[PDB]
Amino acid sequence: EVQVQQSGTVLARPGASVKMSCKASGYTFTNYWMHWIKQRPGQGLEWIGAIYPGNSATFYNHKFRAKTKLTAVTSTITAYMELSSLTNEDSAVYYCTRGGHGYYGDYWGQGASLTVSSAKTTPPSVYPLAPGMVTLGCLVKGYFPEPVTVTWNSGSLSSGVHTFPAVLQSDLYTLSSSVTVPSSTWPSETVTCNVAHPASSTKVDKKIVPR
Amino acid sequence: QAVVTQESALTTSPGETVTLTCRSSTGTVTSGNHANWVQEKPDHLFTGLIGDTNNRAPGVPARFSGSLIGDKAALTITGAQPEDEAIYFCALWCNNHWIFGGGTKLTVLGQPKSSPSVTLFPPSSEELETNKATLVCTITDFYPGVVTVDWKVDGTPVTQGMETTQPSKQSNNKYMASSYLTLTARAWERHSSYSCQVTHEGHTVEKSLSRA
Ligand SMILES: CO[C@H]1O[C@H](CO)[C@@H](O)[C@H](O[C@H]2O[C@H](C)[C@H](O)C[C@H]2O)[C@@H]1O[C@H]1O[C@H](CO)[C@H](O)[C@H](O)[C@H]1O
Repeated sequence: EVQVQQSGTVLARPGASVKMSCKASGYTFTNYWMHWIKQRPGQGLEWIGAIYPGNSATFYNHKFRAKTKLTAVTSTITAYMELSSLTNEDSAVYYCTRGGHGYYGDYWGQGASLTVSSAKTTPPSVYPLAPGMVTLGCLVKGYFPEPVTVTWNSGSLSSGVHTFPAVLQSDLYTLSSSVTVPSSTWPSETVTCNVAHPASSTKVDKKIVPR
Repeated sequence: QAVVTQESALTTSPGETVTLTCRSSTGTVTSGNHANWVQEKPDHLFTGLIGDTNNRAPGVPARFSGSLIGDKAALTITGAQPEDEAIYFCALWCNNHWIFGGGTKLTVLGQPKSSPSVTLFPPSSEELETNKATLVCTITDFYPGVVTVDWKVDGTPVTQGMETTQPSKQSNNKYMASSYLTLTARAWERHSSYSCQVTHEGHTVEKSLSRA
């Protein structure tokens, strides 16, 4: 039907430049505007600018005029946005959206995450969280880059599991996961969290032991 | 330029009618501001709803309509459905920029409200060996998904050193969030009571521990 296909995740260092792209599917590219939207974590949505491929007209937000360059290749039905001199403030999810008269985005792309960091690949430190039904946790501290996967007892414990979104503390992520089991179950039945950090091929298991 | 203001959160029930507004710091919203409304659902799923003040985007339900009510643009959902629980952003075309409001979180109560289960864990010995101490407060099963978290160390409010995630929708569609208080082990050793205080729908749940 109409589809707006975006490029993948990008990891970039401060000072660099990246090019992101959006391919149109299901409509006449040259009759619609392509807008770009920045969404920061908790800063809301910001409009970067728009390009009209048919005649390559553009509108830019003044704030992004020094940062962005929008282009489109009609034979390839692709729009691009190049961001230069990346700072940490450019880490965000970027969307391209299709616009027309009076509107910027009836159909949206899926987003492309950009992270700008000086950090190096770091494996997680995994710490068991015991109280002393019961809730047990694992803290996965200080890893870069995202993601880590957490399972409990090799996947056997699936019910009552909560893995929370990672926060950034310093330039490394921290995330935790909890499992709630019947109090009779523990410590008789061993509970272990399993953490995998593919980017540094880390796989570590942590048995929760009572305090 | 203009500052576009939206209500931050509204709650309704299935089958009720709810109106969201979008106003500007320049004075009235007019038709040349082409008010747009979009919806954000989990995992960055966005849908255009309304363009050019009142045109429904392709395949948007008829229960969604946009209009100018006085000096404001508004989105009315006549007969709200549980699946309309999401964040709604309006944006205004002003001085050749699309300016976004802050987004309204709309709860459509598709299940009874639920208070948070708060668990606070102390630092593990293995982390205290590194000269660091993180206290973890996990908050699950709350509905509506809006909560505030406050930390107290020996009764004094903590405003430096804590991180709290934004509420994630659980599989059962209640919400979860965690908060972290990180301290050096030296700092941990100077204080005795630590509290994680969570206010949900005007009532506070508090979980405290003592170093000892
Ligand atoms: C270059 O295109 C201008 O004219 C067309 C034809 O009427 C408009 O549809 C364009 O506006 C659309 O695209 C921009 C990028 C926004 O997303 C708003 C959309 O309506 C564009 O006109 C806009 O700008 C003119 C300036 O000439 C006026 O402000 C007009 O009100 C806008 O629609």
